[PDB]
Amino acid sequence: SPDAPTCPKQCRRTGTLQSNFCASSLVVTATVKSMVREPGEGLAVTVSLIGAYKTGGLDLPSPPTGASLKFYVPCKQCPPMKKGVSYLLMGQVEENRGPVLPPESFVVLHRPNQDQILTNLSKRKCPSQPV
Repeated sequence: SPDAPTCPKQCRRTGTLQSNFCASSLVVTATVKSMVREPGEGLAVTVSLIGAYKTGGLDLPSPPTGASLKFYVPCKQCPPMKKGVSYLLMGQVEENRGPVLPPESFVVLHRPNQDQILTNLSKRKCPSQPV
């Protein structure tokens, strides 16, 4: 979504896990291999795809998860992450640049409970059905 403005001072997260999973156009789990500086207040995180749940913009290869990516973070301040640790990345995709991880991304360390939840969230439809 190439409608992420200048990096705000906000360095915090909001909403529920379900809320944010259904908001995010990209939902995956990975371990940070490396971190490299990027344009503006940005930072890239190099990862090796530990799991995937929603990838509605990546033409992932024939074999699933077990490939490398660079998540573009336009804010080095937050959401908090670390080199050499495992995380849950809920962000968006750019069908031009690969995965993007804007400041409205839900990032927390990878847990088995969370994994089993997001897997069930991809199986079930997002519970938000209006008229």
